[PDB]
Amino acid sequence: KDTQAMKEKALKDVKGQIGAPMPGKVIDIKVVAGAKVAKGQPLCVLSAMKMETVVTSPMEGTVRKVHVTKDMTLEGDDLILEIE
Amino acid sequence: QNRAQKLLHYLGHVMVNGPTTPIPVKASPSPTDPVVPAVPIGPPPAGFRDILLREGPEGFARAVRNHPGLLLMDTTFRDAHQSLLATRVRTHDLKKIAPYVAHNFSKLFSMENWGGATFDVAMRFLYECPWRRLQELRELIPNIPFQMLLRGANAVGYTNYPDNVVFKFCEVAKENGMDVFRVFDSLNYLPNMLLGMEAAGSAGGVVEAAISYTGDVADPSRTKYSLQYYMGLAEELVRAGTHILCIKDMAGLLKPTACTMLVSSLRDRFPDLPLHIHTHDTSGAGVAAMLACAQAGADVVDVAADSMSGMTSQPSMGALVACTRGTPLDTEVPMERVFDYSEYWEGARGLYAAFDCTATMKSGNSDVYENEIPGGQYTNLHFQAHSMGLGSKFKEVKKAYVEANQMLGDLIKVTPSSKIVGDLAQFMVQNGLSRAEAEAQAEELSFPRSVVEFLQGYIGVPHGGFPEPFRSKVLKDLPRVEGRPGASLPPLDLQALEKELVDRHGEEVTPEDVLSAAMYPDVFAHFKDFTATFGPLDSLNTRLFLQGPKIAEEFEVELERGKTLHIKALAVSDLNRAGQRQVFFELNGQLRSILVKDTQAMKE
Amino acid sequence: QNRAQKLLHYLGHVMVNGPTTPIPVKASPSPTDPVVPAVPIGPPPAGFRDILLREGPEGFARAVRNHPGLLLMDTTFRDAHQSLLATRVRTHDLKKIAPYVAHNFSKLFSMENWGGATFDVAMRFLYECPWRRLQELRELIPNIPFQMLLRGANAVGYTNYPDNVVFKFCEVAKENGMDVFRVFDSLNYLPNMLLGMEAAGSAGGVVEAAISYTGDVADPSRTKYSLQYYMGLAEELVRAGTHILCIKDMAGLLKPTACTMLVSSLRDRFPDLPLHIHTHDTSGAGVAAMLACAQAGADVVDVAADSMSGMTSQPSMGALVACTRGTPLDTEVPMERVFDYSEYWEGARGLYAAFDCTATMKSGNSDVYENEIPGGQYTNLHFQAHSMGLGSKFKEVKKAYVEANQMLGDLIKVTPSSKIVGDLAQFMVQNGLSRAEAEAQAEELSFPRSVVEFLQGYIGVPHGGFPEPFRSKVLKDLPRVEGRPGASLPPLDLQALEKELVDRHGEEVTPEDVLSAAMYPDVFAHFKDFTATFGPLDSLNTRLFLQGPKIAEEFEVELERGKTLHIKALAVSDLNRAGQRQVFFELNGQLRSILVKDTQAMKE
Amino acid sequence: QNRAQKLLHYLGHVMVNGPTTPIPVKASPSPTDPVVPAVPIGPPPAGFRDILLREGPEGFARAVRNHPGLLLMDTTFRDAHQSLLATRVRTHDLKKIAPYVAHNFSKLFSMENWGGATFDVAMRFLYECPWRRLQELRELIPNIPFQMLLRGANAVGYTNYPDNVVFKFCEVAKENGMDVFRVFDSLNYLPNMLLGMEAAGSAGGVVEAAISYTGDVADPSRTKYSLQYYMGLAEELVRAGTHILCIKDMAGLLKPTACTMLVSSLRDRFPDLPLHIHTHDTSGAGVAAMLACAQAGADVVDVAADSMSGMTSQPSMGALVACTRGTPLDTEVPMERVFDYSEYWEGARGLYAAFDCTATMKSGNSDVYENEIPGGQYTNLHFQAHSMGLGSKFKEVKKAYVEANQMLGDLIKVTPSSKIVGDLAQFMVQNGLSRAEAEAQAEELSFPRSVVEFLQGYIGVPHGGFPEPFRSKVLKDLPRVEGRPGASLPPLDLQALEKELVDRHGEEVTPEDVLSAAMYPDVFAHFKDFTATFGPLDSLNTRLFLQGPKIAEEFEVELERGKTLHIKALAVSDLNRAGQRQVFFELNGQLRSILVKDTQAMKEKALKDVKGQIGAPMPGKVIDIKVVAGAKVAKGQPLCVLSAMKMETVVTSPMEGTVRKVHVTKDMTLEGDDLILEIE
Ligand SMILES: *C(=O)CCCC[C@@H]1SC[C@@H]2NC(=O)N[C@@H]21
Ligand SMILES: [Mn+2]
Ligand SMILES: [Mn+2]
Ligand SMILES: [Mn+2]
Repeated sequence: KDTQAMKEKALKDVKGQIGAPMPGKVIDIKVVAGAKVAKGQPLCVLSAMKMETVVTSPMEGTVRKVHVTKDMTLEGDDLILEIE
Repeated sequence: QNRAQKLLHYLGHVMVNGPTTPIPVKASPSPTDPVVPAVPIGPPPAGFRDILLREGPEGFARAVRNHPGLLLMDTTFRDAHQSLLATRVRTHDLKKIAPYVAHNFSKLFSMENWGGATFDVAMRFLYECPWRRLQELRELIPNIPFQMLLRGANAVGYTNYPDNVVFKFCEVAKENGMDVFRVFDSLNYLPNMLLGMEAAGSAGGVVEAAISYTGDVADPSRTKYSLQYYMGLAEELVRAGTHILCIKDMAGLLKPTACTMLVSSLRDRFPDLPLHIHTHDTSGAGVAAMLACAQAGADVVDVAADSMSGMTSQPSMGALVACTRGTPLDTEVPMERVFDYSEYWEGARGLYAAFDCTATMKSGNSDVYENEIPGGQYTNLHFQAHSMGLGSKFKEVKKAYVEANQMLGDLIKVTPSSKIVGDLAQFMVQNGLSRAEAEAQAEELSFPRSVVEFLQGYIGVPHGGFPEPFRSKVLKDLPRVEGRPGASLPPLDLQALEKELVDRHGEEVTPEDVLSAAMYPDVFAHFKDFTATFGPLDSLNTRLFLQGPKIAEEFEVELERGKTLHIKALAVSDLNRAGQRQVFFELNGQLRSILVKDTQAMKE
Repeated sequence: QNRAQKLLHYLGHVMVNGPTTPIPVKASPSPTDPVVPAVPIGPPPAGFRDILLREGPEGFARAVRNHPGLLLMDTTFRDAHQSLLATRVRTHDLKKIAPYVAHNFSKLFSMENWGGATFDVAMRFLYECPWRRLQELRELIPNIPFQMLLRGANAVGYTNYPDNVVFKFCEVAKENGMDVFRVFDSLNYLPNMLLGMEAAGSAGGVVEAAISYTGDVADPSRTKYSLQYYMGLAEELVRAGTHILCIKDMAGLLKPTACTMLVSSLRDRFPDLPLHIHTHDTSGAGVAAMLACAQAGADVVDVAADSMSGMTSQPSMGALVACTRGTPLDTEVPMERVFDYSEYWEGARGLYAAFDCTATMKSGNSDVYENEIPGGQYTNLHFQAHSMGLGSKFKEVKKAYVEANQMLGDLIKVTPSSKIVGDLAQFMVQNGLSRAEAEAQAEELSFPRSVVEFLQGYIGVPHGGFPEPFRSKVLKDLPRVEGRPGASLPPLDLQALEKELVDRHGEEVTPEDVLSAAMYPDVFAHFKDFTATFGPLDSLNTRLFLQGPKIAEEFEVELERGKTLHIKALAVSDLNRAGQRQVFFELNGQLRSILVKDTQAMKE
Repeated sequence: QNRAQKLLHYLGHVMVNGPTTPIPVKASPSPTDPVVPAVPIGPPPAGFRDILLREGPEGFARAVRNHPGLLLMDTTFRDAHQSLLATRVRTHDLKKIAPYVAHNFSKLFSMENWGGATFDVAMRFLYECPWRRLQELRELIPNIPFQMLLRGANAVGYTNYPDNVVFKFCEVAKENGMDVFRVFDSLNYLPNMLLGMEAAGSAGGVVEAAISYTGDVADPSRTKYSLQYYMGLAEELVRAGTHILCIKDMAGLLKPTACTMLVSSLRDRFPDLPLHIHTHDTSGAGVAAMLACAQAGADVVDVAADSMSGMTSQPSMGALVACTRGTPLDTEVPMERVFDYSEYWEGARGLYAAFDCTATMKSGNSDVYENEIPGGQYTNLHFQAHSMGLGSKFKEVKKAYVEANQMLGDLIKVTPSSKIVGDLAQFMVQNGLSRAEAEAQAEELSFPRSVVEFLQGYIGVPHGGFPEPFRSKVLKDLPRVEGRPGASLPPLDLQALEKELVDRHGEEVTPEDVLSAAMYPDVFAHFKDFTATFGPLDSLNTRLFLQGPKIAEEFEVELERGKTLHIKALAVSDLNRAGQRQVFFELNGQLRSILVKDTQAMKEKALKDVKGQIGAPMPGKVIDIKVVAGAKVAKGQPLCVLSAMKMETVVTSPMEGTVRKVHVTKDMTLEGDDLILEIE
């Protein structure tokens, strides 16, 4: 673990998690941290090269926490949400 | 003291923060200057302007119809870069080759160098005055006629404005030295075209009514946009009085057999009416299609300099010239002349790497026949998918474009109809919606702005009507536009608007600025606002403009009004208290500095 | 695990030192995987090869003539990438869409997939056996005829070969799946193309004699490569007994009327003969030209997938399929399949960004009519000529490529003729010599090898001979040829090479290798040395082959079916005393590292 | 002001090329400035110089002798920093507390502030005039006597100078404010001392003859340098007519009993004679040894400011003052004053981090008892073994030093003799020669320059003699010096040297200068040439002098009698092709730029066209060498086979005749027009 460079974000990989498929700005705070997410519900909206994207879901259960803010730069896999 | 100051503050602001304008592809302006050929001193040879001003539009028209061999129009100064380089070409780079065109292309039917998106972006992304471009070119080319593209009822833009605005726009355009007005409407809505034609006509200057082309004429099993549709449309326009009739094929959907079928029929019906034809090369058949047009007896065809041609551009100027040597159809245009012209543009295009479509697009694509996306659009939507995405997200968008099209009634797709269908397309892919799913849920989905406005009547009436299964559900009784939008739309106070702009902008308001404000209220505000801070930027070369100078190289500024600034950029300091850097210049042998804020105290 | 140690060794070598082969344009292969369409199981539809196999070349010739409508050769597997991507396309990528081509293109006359520069480049740069490529695509495409480009006596090289080698080359090619041998000679020198013809005849392949085309047949004043010039040559080839006659337009010089002239006066001079017409699109007349050939009753035309066509390549297969619908000439190739094939090739094309000509060349150019530079060569000069000292004012290269033409007796510029003209101009570049300061300053100077060798008659006699006063002083006592190079050339001892190769380049070696080593003595040497060090890389993914793995990024590489290697690159160490870096990998969950040599840092 | 430009050209040269002086430790100065205690506005209290001026040296020595309690001489301004900070302390920093010492330290016997290493170090490294420093300090300290260290015949350099120049040195030194001349000779060699004494004598200053100390006088078994040895030597110097007598313990070798034994006995043979004892603290026995001297009745003791004491410097002032109170020895110096004096120096020291010996030396070392390296040498040799090399290679240097000392016949080691021993030690290690092995080979060894000059007697005759079987077969054919060197050395002109200084360095040349050029011909030359380019820099504060200004930092500077200069460094550009950088300053709010040269970037195959020579036709690898290197050629005959890729060029020649040399052999890539052959 790099403590020295733990002062950040996150890109949370393989297991059932929510990241950015497109590199863009963060616009939305749709779901509450701890709210019911049944069907394929929108959660987040990105904006790139004159574009806008709707962040998918196909996952059942409850949201852990939002990691994104507003007007946030997003890098790669990144940290939008977390479902269990 | 301010003038070179604002100029050094601009050049400084670039060096420290980078281009002030959006840089879509992350590449740098080419380091090698464009080769301008030698040009004879004195007057250019007789053109067609020498016959227009004297004999009048109807005489010009006659001379054109009588000219045995094939005539051409150069689109390099407009439609060409509007498709290949995002309309970014600046007045500076246009002027450098204007003299060469006057002296060597006297034989051109006309020269498209204005209208379409040039007006819009010159002010939005270039901070050049679109009118200044017009007059300065006009002063450098007396002999060849100037053609512009007029979006029928709305002049320049994508939304119908009051009728006086269009009628005055043309008056002024003509007085500033525009000759041929190519007038079209996205829907082929005859009332919207007539509006344009009248505004152009009554302003003096040649009226070229442009029929927008969709479908395939040589395919009889397609009945909506059939030969009998276009004939009849063309009937109505000729009856309404055209100087030159144009077939406008914005998407490159015009095949050879479909050509000679249509051109033969227009020649059938009107033996002595000048036919001007325009295509794009997206399908890879442009040259063949124009040669088929020429042979069926069309008078004029459009081309761009080889090095600014192909793909979503016009067919190669050289190809058209070459293929008619030793033919009754001969262009009589000397090939050396096209070589040197094309080689100028090879250099100029170089300067515009940041906007070059060949970042993503390496060739044309015959699938236009399926998707019907116009050249210009194809480039933008292509870039949007390949650039940020993973390549094959484009297949989905255009197969949703196809659906949006027949969803909205099977439309003719030019500006703004293509924006409308494209806006419906990108809507259906933000939410994984079938044509069948989306129109079964048409009642509530709350579609985008331009779609609801289209379905209301804001751009007029499509041939065939509106899709009434689908459209009523979207609208939930909103105020649908009755007749032609123009008349039922009170006139805009040009007098009032004059004074309105003055109390903040000043006494330095020419009547041209007014029409600019009338067309684009906001981007003209932001244009002057920028010009207020940095001065007129259209005198610099494009490398300097786009990327600023580089440390240690002396360069002279072609600053107008007869005074030359010698500048050598020396050094930028590192950041201070107030998150800025200090830029060091030599200015006419004097040591000078200014402060520019680094946008990094802006980033945390 | 020792076959995998070598793989790791290669992947480290790329990671440390950049790509092994010269990469001209400093760009990366795209991160997007090319889209391959789904294909139905079981056999493909029956193609022309079934008529060939069951009826011999004689029947195939007849069947092609009897097919009323226009037949096509897809050229994407060879010429298209030789022109646009410096012949770099690896087998891996060809093999992928091969099942698709098999199932969806049975209607093709043939597919060009071998010979030309692909032989040299495959071994020299791609470290692949070209014989493998042929056999492996053969197993995947049983129904479409394969087509080669053989340089006559020049074979797949740059100078003339002993008869026994050229003959033997065609035999084993036949036995590896070669169906059609397209035969041409750079100088149109009759005896030389008669050699390659019988050597192709003996093998039992379809013999396609090709007249190389220079000049303008439609131009009366050009009294060197006249309409009658070609007519004379054709009569001889038909009388020599070719199965199919081809016109090879290497530089894209055919204009629509020049086609109409030549193919009609050929059809009307040999009613029974299949006419195969080949062109490049560098001038932008390619489609129109080819459509004129079809109209004048050409049996077959050459095209390339849309995304691999245009500019210096072949004409769009989309366009000829499209422009031919609803016409006697209908190709009957479905448009939806043309889209898919092209779409795959866009994906593939991106993997080759570093070799893509469009980084410097953004369009075709009409000035081929001036510089007569062939498709392939118009790429390999400012994109290339990087090896000899880059490009710097390329205009001057060309304007002396034009002088070089007249300088060597005004020639048919193909391979290896054009190479010799392309070695003389580059020579004049770095030595800064004008044509006037060369014809006289001839004896007191030393030109390249290719020039000296051509002048003494190594690759044949040009039409009208050499330009004597110049020819004399270059050669100065050097021995001249005596007629047909092959005639007076001693046969190469192929059995003594056999035992050499076995004693040297590994033990058990194939007869194909003998023919590689014959064609290219030490390009084969360097190739066998490489694979011995690094193993067989043809199995490897292209992005993987060209730039290596992404650090931390897990991937799969199956060393040809059988086994699955899950690999992940981990880190690269600092430099050790011996100038090496250690490189760490995960191999099937197991930690593995190698010692590689850092080129840059190795100079002690 | 062309001399504002000269200031800037220097400041720019620093911040482009880094610390312009040799910078031994990779460290920068403190971002803090020394605390100067508040001072009274009037004239200072009357000190000893008032007595000296009124009574002469003979009177002054009486006043010293009669003072009941102990008198101190502060060495912070000279010896302290010579040991601790490679003598690097500049006039600027000394001037700052000059007013403070004047007012608060009137009781001091004298105040060592000149001579020894300061003379060349000022010019050689600090680029300032040592006379200017003396002069300026004299206007600042009217009341305390000044003291210098004078190396007898070697005056202020490292060998014997012509008689006349040594006398004239003392005259102009005296004339400048120099009161007390401490006069020693590295070998306690009387003639050289008498010379030094009558140089200072006839110049009018207080003469302090100084016996150099080695061995252990308390140790009966060590006969060579006995209490008798030293006793016989003082008696000579007293006969010669000294004012004060000094014991110079340069290595810190003096322990309590030995002091008690020596000073008490010197008090016996000379009842009322002022005894001035000087030691170094490098064995850790400095304070104690001095208290012993106090008790045995010494009149003056040498100390340094606390923050400049311990280790190889003098003993702590604070300690002697503290351990002396409430006794007849009492210095009567208030502790508050000592604290404050030291606190300034704690801060000043901080500026000299680049030169602080403490970077590798954190303690004294009792092994001085075995090796006997004087204070200054110890630390300026210890550094040499932990800095440019690492660690224990100093051990062997010390082991060789011990051996070298006895090789040269057991010597009193001070400058220059100590330098000699250290030069022979370095030599023996520099090529692995053990003592006995060096002895046998000395016949043809070729030793250092200073060692062979010594054995000729350029520096004189040591007590005992020259270790004989050695001396003879080193020199073998070289002139020796009999007796005193200065005796044969012709009186050096000082007016034909004046003419040259008028020539090389313009008209405005003082006589002070003359003696410097006499002392250090080449150091003075390099000195005067620096102050030509960059002007006088003795006015900058030390952080600015050594390190340059920080970017954006707004700072103040005055140039000797000229008004204030507000300055800001703004930026320093990239490199132009000439290898220069442009440096931008805000001068007086006005923007100014300077071109300066980048040293670090100053240290940054042939073609022949229009001649009979032959250049390569294309850029290519050489696969064949055809013509034998220098042989005949014919009409159009192949010479070289070149190959880039797919392109080859068989190199021909119409030029006939002989061939010169062959340039390239085999392999590596050759450029476009590159070197192949000449033909006659
Ligand atoms: C070398 O690496 C491959 C040869 C590339 C040159 C090609 S071969 C075919 C074209 N004709 C010619 O003379 N040069 C082009
Ligand atoms: Mn258009
Ligand atoms: Mn070809
Ligand atoms: Mn001392």
